[PDB]
Amino acid sequence: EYVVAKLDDLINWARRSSLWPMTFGLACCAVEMMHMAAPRYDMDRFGVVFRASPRQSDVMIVAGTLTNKMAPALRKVYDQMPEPRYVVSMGSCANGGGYYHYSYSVVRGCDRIVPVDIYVPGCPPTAEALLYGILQLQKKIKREKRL
Amino acid sequence: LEGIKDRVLYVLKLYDKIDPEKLSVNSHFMKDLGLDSLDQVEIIMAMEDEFGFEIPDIDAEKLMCPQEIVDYIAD
Amino acid sequence: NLMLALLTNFTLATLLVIIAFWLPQLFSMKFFLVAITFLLFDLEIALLLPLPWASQTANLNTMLTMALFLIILLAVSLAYEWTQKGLE
Amino acid sequence: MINILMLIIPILLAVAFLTLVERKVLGYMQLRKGPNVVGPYGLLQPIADAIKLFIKEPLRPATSSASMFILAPIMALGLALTMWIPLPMPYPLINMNLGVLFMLAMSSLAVYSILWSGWASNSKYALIGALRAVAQTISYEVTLAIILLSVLLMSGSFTLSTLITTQEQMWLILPAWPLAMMWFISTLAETNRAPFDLGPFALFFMAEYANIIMMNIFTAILFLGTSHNPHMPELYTINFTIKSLLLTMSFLWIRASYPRFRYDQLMHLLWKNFLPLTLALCMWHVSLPILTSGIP
Amino acid sequence: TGLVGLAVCETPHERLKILYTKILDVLGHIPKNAAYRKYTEQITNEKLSMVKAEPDVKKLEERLQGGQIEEVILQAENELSLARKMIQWKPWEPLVEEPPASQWKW
Amino acid sequence: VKPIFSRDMNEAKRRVRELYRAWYREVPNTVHLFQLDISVKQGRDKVREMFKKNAHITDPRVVDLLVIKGKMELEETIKVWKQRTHVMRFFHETEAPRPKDFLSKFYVGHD
Amino acid sequence: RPTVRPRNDVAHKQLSAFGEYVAEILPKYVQQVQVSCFNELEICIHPDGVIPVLTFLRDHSNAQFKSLADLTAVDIPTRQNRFEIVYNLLSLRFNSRIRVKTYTDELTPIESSVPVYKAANWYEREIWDMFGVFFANHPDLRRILTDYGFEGHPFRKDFPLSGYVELRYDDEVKRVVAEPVELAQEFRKFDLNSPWEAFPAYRQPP
Amino acid sequence: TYKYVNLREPSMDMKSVTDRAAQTLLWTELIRGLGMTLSYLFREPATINYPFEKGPLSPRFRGEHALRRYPSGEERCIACKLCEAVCPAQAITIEAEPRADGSRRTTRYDIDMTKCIYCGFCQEACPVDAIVEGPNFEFSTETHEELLYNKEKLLNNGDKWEAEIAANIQADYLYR
Ligand SMILES: NC(=O)c1ccc[n+]([C@@H]2O[C@H](COP(=O)([O-])OP(=O)(O)OC[C@H]3O[C@@H](n4cnc5c(N)ncnc54)[C@H](OP(=O)(O)O)[C@@H]3O)[C@@H](O)[C@H]2O)c1
Ligand code: SF4
Ligand code: SF4
Ligand code: SF4
Repeated sequence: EYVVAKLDDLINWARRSSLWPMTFGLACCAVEMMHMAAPRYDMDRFGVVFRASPRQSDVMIVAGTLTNKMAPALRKVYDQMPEPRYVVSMGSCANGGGYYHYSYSVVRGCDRIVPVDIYVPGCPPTAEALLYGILQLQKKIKREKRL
Repeated sequence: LEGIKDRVLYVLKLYDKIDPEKLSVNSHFMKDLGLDSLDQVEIIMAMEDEFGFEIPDIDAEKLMCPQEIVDYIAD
Repeated sequence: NLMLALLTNFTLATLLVIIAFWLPQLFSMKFFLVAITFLLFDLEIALLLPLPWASQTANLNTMLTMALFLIILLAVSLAYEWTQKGLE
Repeated sequence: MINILMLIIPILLAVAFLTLVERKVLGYMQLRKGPNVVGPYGLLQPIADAIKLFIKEPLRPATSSASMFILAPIMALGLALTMWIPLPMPYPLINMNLGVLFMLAMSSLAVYSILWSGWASNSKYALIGALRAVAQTISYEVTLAIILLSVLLMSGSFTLSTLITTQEQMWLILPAWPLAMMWFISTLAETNRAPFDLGPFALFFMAEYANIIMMNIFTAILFLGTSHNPHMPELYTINFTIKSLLLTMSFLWIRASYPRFRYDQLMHLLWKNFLPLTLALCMWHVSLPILTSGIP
Repeated sequence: TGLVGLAVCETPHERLKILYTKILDVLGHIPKNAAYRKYTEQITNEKLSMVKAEPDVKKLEERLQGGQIEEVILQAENELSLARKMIQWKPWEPLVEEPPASQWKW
Repeated sequence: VKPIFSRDMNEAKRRVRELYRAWYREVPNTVHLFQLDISVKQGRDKVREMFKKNAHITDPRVVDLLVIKGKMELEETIKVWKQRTHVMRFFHETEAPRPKDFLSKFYVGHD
Repeated sequence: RPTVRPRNDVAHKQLSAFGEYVAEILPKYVQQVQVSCFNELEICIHPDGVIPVLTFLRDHSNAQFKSLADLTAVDIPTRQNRFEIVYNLLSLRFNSRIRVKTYTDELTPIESSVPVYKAANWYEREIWDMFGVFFANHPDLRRILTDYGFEGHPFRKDFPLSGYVELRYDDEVKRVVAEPVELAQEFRKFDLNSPWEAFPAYRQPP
Repeated sequence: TYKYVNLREPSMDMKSVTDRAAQTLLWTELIRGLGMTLSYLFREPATINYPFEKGPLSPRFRGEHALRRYPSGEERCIACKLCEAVCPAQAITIEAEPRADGSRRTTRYDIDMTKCIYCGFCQEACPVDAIVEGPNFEFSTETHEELLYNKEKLLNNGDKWEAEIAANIQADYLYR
């Protein structure tokens, strides 16, 4: 009864410890995503590892703008991901097309392709604000599989 | 050529959007059978693969009847 | 025992595979020339392997001329690899 | 026979606790902070990676060909752990009749671990890159056998216990000056990802990092020694660990400091350039016990 | 000494003189009434006089080029191709093509 | 004449015929190499309905431009290009689809 | 003027010499209209011969341009002839910028600039993409900035900014990404156009 | 201007050839390259852990939108559609109605965070200084609906940041 409730938090602590994100270089946002590696603002080995890889990674960060050419391309990456997967839409383009939006080529929302759990609103998403996205992800993991 | 009309008629009758008994020998595919400008010539392309010979664009315009197609098939 | 030591490592290695498997529920022929040369050199290594363990009872003067001889021809085989090997 | 379990369980912990060293020591090289949030200094993270990948992380195979893919990690982990048995240490577990021949044999069979993984995927897209990764390991094993023999021909038989006794006053780095430089480079070819780089996927990490410690220890036997002392096992145990740890820092040094050498020019460093150099030193090491009396 | 470009800096004089004398004859084959022949000839004759007066001096190369003889030789090499294309396709000699529709202002 | 385009009146019609054969041979090939999707027979029916909308022919200038476009959107399969059953799919999968009637469209109320 | 004026005209008369020099050849085949304003030169060219104009300025004894670098196109529906392909050319030895324009409607094919300039073929693909202008005797005419399953030409002023196929759902089908859905959010059409004429001399009599 | 990247044969004869050969025979420069990271390891790293330490900023910084008000009550936004037309993303929407009797200040006021590329243009175009960009980082949602700002309300809830905004605007009048 007591052991059942405490063991569930231990599995959730494993994802609270480390999260491996996908390095998508599809944006100006991606340069701010490279500022996560930049020593001044770091989640590197605090949780984030820049090894990425399409299969081994648990998190995938959709960096900024997505076109109709990349719409089938990013979808097949999501299928290759393991079952505990979290998608962060870092940047205003990823949230619903910050710029462009009404344009012909840019896909609105990202959720029309891949479902999003954590939204980051910032165009140049400041590394200070980017640190919230990973910290909120760790906080959001509370309870998984009761029965 | 001997035994050429039998090989072409078997493939033409088996194909879709064509009458099995109403249209056979001498009758034109575009005039007598009842087919479109692109649809009639498309049936001739399927017969070329079965026989084992490539047909040019210039010779395809003149040919329409299976009796006329048998003479063009010989090389 | 060597048999007891070897089998303990493999049986624990098999058990680690089952943990991940059972618990959760919800072209170019230029590569070939490199591979062949590996085999042909290692056989010359196999002939040159006994050297530290062999040279204990046998005469040194008879061995010296023969021991270097295998290494010389092992360099001649590499000298044939300089006369156009390829883009690799 | 309980000592075998006392050479797998603390060894699996050593591969686990590498994750701290592999990104904190590498971290200060890159002026970044490594593990800090998870533990007091991040000591809770290495064991946390095990709970993440083993239990909860599920499988999605490409084709799963009956026996394979669920056999390749057994060959990967099994061959990496069996390499610990012939090791001389202060005292070896079940000492072989010939030492270094067992060491070279299980490393040459460790090539299969990256071979069966290439056969696991049905696609042609993966196997071309997989064979390229085999070429990185298979080529350097030619020279690895040569540089081994030159050290052995200087002093001692194949037995690893005799290699400690021959290093009584001075290290083997000084007589084998160009040969010691070779062992810094040649060992990095076996999936270290410093000169060249290519559930069950997590098990490969536990096997590949295990070989990194293995090459660090094996270099500290062939070239390092300082003292033996049979009466005092206390003095040898502490002094051996510090020497091996300094070589572990140099393994992570190449990973951070230096870019990849290209696959084509990896075959220009070796074969074109290293193989004429190693054999010329091998020619020199044949003459050494004949020129001056040096036979075990 | 070598030029920065891919074209090799070869010590060759009168090489510029041959190519500049060759192009003058090609211009006097088909166009005669056209202004293309009348204007290009007087520039080439002005340049040829500088080569004859100055013997292998860097100041001669500095005149209307200032990137050594290798850059000036490239200007003569494509001059024969430009003259032959102008002789083949009539444009300079004949003018009879239709005028555009009356619109220009945005 | 002006402007050239590629062919003059009658020659433009036979360029469509050459284009039709090249695309007819690819629809059986784009099942095993690509994906099963729907059907081989249904894929060939998608060809005929595409050319019916294009069937007008008043000037060779319009016809010639359709050949160049026809050797591009239907070429997106021959030389092996990435689509992943999303690009080059012409038929609507999620279409309602609407009908043209004064009883069907007026009941839903549109425009 | 101290802050009001950018630069005084001094090289304007020097650049006007080019407006005479090329016009001294006087082809109806090539020349037509020569416009020069704000230290820049603009030439428009008759559709029949574009390649002979591009072989000129390349090499040449008087002026050496060589680089026919940047290539644009103008969409305008006011004229009877629609499109206007604009070449931007730069000289390294001479240090000057000249412009080459085309006046034709070019729904009918136009002559390619590939044999004269190597990088021109990549720009020629963009004009066929955005505007829909075919280049005759062109090697490899492939779509770059447009989608693989895209209908029409994305830039033309005849159709809206949102388009016809733009929204891509996933929903019911397991793998197939949707296309036929057309609805998007409302782009607010601004009617901001100031009363009174902005500048004198630019006014044309009806 | 010319600077030249080419060395043009560093080795000539005997002494200059041997040292250029020594770096290729063994390593030397790799050991010299090893020493670059060696001293770089010892010097203190500049690292900021976010839940405790905070990074450097400025008096003028743009984050999440919040509309300010007068010291004695009253909404500062006057409803112009000025900021609506300047907005390059068209994130801001405004529909205005008369407030009870006399006063005419807003009704509909939605700023999309699905849009908005963050310019400070709406801060600049505003004559009354209603939208002032406050030092904000914390914004994370589960849905688009929770992310896009409603009819003022949540924008008026920027009172928690308006104390900082009032301090920041004191460094803004007569710019810096
Ligand atoms: N092909 C067929 O099998 C077939 C044939 C003929 C008719 N049908 C009909 O079609 C339907 C198919 O549905 P399905 O079997 O695909 O559904 P399902 O996979 O069983 O999914 C139902 C979901 O609802 C939740 N749920 C249902 N009852 C619950 C309860 N009492 N307490 C808590 N959670 C509950 C479950 O969550 P948890 O897992 O978290 O509890 C489960 O994820 C059936 O209702 C059947 O009548 C099916
Ligand atoms: S949100 Fe801003 S920074 Fe990010 S991709 Fe879009 S425009 Fe670039
Ligand atoms: S925010 Fe300022 S500019 Fe915009 S409507 Fe309100 S008062 Fe006018
Ligand atoms: S910051 Fe720019 S994009 Fe955002 S609401 Fe203001 S004007 Fe619009």
